[PDB]
This record gives sequence, C-alpha cells and structure tokens, in this order.
Amino acid sequence: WTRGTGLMSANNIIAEGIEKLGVRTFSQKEMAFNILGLLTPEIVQLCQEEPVMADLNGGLQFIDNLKDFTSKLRTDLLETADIRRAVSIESAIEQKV
Amino acid sequence: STKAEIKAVLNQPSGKLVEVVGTIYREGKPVMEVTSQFLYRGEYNDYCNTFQKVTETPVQVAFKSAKDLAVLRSKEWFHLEKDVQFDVLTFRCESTYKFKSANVYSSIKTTGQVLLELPTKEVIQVGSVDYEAGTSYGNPVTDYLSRNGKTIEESVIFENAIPLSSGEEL
Amino acid sequence: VSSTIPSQTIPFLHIQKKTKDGWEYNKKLSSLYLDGLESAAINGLTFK
Repeated sequence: WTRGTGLMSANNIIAEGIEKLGVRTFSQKEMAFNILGLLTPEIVQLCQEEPVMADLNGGLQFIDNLKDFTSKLRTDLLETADIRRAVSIESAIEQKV
Repeated sequence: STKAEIKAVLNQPSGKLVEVVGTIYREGKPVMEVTSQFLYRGEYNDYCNTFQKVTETPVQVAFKSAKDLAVLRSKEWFHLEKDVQFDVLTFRCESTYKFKSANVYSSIKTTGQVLLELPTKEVIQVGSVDYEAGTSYGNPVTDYLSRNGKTIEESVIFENAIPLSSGEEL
Repeated sequence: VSSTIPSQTIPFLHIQKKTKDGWEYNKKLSSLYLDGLESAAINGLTFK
C-alpha cells in the first residue's frame, strides 16, 4: 500500500485504519527507499545466484478479506463524514432561518 | 353551543388582521371549527398587542437514512419521548408567535407532538416537543418540518382543468 | 537489525525464498536486506 498524489488520493483516507491493525502503509519516498535497498551490492550479488522475491507489502497479506475490510472502513468513514457535514448544514440552515 | 377563541392579531400594512377561529360544541364534542378574519383597514404600529398562535398540521418530513437520528438529536428543541428507530416524522404541532415589528418575531413558543410509525400497523400514544426563542425571523421547528417535506397532503392537484357547471346556469 | 528482529515475528519488508511449499519468509535473507537498509540509512547507497 503506497500513499501518493494522483489517482490514489481517494484511497489514502483508510490508510490510518488499516495501519492500526499492526500493518503499515508506505509513502512514495518509503517505497523508493525499500526498492533502492534492492540495489545494494549484497542483494545485487544475491540476485545473480537466486531470483529474488522482495515482499515489501507491509503485512497486508495477513488481513483476511482485504477488499471487504477496506470497503467497510471506507464506508464507515464516509457515513461518519457525510452525516457530520449534513448536521452542520442543517444547523446552519436553522441559524439562518 | 358556541365557543370562540382569538388566534392571531396581526399588524399588516392593511391594518390589524383579527383571526377568530371560534369552534362549535354539540354537548362537548366539537362539531365545526369556523375561522374568520377581520381587517381593521388602516395602519397600526402597536406591536406589543400583536401575536399569532398558529396550530400546525400533521406535517410529514421526508427522510430515508440513519443520519436521520443524528439530525433529530442535533435539534435542541426536540426531546426524546419514544423508543423506536427514526426514519420519518408526521408531527401534529402548534406554535405561538409574538411580533415586535413587521416580520421579526419578539418570541417563539412551540410545544407540539411527536409522531412516527409503530410495529405491525398497531399505533398507540406518543410524546411531544418544546421550544423557545427571541428576536427571530422564523420558527425552526415548523420550517424544518416543512423543508423536509409537505404535510399529510391528501390533495394532489389534477393535471388539467375541465368545466363543472360553467355557463349562465350558475 | 539481525539482533533487532523479534522472534516469531515476520518483518514488514522481507525477502522471500522459494521452497517446495512455495515462497516463504526466510529470516537470514530478509535480515541481509534489512542490514543493507541500515547501511542505506546511516551511510547511504552507492550507485556509481
């Protein structure tokens, strides 16, 4: 899970939720750092002998039903934020009335 | 028998608008409402002796969500007097205005009643509400109930007009 | 980091090794990656 600007700015709002399970999300600099750590002289020499899987996933493999978990986290955040906006809007309407 | 009761004494640019809605009792049970308006044509500025105690209709709001509970809680005037989930209202309310000028109200008094559906179409007693204000340009309760939607309206207007008994024989 | 990785705990960034059951977390190889990451943090990476 990488947090960057662009077309993934809509999925960043749940990154805090997943992270409080003991999983961690990465920023773009952190994943730059992790993948540049695959170019160290020891990993480089270790690739000439064995193809290298580098699971840089921050523990998202241990979450059962990641799709449903993320969907319900996003639904909870959206259904809190919209009702908070609407109660404020209705209170503003009442105060203007 | 007869029973009169003054409802509103307004100060409009046309003059005092006396509102008398004196009802009619046939041994206790009301028979007819009978509302009448009189208008003291002229211009009157006495606003201390000016009021309008209007009773509201069974106004139904429009909602479909769980934010409805949060909105109803947010309303400080509403007081919890039932233990069933909220999705819609049909309040039969009643308020009391006091004018200090042409349009602004010196105070607002609202007590009303609360309504919503019950179990298996088996409805029983309900509770009420409360509200005060001061130097206000509108009533939050009534305007809220209306703004969400129109009342219990057993009147939808037909599409196009045709005559009924039109002519010189009317 | 070799002395820092907790027991029975898989680090977030780990190199996997392929055995009969498939790719699985391999402690020494992941620790070799993470020590290179220390070297990249305290000293940095050479790319000439």
